[PDB]
Amino acid sequence: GPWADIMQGPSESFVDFANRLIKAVEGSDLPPSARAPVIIDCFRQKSQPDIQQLIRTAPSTLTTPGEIIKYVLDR
Amino acid sequence: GPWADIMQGPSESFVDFANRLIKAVEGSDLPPSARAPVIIDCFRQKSQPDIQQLIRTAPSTLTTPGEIIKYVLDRQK
Repeated sequence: GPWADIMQGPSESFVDFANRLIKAVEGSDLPPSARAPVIIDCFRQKSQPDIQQLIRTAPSTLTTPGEIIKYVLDR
Repeated sequence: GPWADIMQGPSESFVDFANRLIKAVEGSDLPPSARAPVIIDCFRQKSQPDIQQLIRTAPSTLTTPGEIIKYVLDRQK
């Protein structure tokens, strides 16, 4: 898919990474109901390694992208 | 998408529900890499309400449908 080579660059902020990813996911042919899960999955597997680890520790109640973004920024 | 009306019936096992969901998701035109995220999101949204609660407390390291299925079976056991 068109968001698939998107990964957080070594000097890229999590915000800027997130924006690129959300734009590419939303601009794709995915059904809308698939966007947020695809987005969160990409946060988990495509982020900088310390962010991937940060994300691993996050309550699984957090199921919107906004909440994961807020969770990462608060640390 | 074609999996969007699939919900766990009041006398349907979680395994049987999961199996219909997985089949609908696999035969769709979702990118393969979107299947696991979508299936798990459907488990969260469309399962029987006690299964949903069970899943609410599952570790977020359990990211394959298969692991969630095992976790639900292990927790009812």
